[PDB]
Amino acid sequence: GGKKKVCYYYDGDIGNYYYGQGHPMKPHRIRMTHNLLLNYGLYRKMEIYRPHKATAEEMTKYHSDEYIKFLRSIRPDNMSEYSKQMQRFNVGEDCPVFDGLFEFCQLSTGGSVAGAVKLNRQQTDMAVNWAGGLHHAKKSEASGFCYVNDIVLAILELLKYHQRVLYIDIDIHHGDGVEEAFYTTDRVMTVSFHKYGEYFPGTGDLRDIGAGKGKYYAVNFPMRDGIDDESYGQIFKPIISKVMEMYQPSAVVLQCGADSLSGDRLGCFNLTVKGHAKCVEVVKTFNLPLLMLGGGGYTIRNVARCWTYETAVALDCEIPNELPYNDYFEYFGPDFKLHISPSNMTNQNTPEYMEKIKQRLFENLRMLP
Ligand SMILES: [NH3+][C@H](CCc1ccccc1)C(=O)N1CCCC1
Ligand SMILES: [Ca+2]
Ligand code: NA
Ligand SMILES: [Zn+2]
Repeated sequence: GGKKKVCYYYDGDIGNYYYGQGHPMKPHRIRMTHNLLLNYGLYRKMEIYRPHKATAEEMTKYHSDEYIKFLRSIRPDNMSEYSKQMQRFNVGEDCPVFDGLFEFCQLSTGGSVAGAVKLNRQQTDMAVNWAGGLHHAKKSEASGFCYVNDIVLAILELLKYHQRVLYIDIDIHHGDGVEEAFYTTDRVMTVSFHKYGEYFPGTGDLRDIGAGKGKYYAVNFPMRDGIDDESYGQIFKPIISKVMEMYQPSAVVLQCGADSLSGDRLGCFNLTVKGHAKCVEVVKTFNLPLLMLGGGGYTIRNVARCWTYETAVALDCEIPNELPYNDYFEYFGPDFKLHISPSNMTNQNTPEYMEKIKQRLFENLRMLP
């Protein structure tokens, strides 16, 4: 038990990176989050750090030299000279070239790796990097609005001092890049809950369980549209409890993508902020070194609410439902409250479906040593 020491990573410049006209990914949401939680007074209870800019050396602990050289070189003014490389590395459409792209990667990654170092040094219990969580980036390829996989880099940092690391992903999308990086090792178990079926990235079937020494160390919980707080709560705690019991990790990384909330512009789930944050509460109870990361999230008022509340949860600090005045106060109308209501959308995940998938995953977890 007990309240935990929390270190939080933020760079004020993050909100100025712009993916381009009409692109749904808005780094500004991280600044909105920051401003809201400062206005609730949460800075009084945690240490706030500005991350360093991760170097090419740091990024090539996972990514290829050629891919990182390309990301460090490509700019809107020289794009026409790089048309071949852009296609090779899947940059230029979903993952656009924007001003300051590499610096955005460096700040996103720096927070996650800095948090992992702090955890390794036993100087904090929890580290938070809401600018992180870019779970789709691959060794030599951008994907899913992600360029550099800060998560994989942070886990590699943790593996210097931790024999077994658990990765949990509650973003609505499958954490495919993290899963791929660790698919053939038992030193990282990856557990993703996600919408599955005619949905990005197309991976994360129940039957994808890892390979080689990593067989049984990837866990995928495929879901349908409309999952609600009750349905999610009923499987998350039992799955994570069984994973904790069987895998016995010494550190945890939790990707908290807010695109699994009700009303998300790109998502199709029906979780409230309380339902999402219940996941952070469950993981926190195991009293392991914990790195909490961001992720997707497209209805930006709800992203700010979600990550503010989850910061409060990390701190065991009760905050009022009445939102404090802040620099983005108009974004939180018409109610100006912290918590959200679910919609009346149909939950396609029947209780029987949820129990059945849970039972199939428990069968796989029985195969751990
Ligand atoms: N979870 C992913 C986005 C990952 C991400 C990218 C950049 C910064 C932070 C998090 C998502 O929502 N996507 C929508 C379709 C393509 C991927
Ligand atoms: Ca997920
Ligand atoms: Na693995
Ligand atoms: Zn997502």
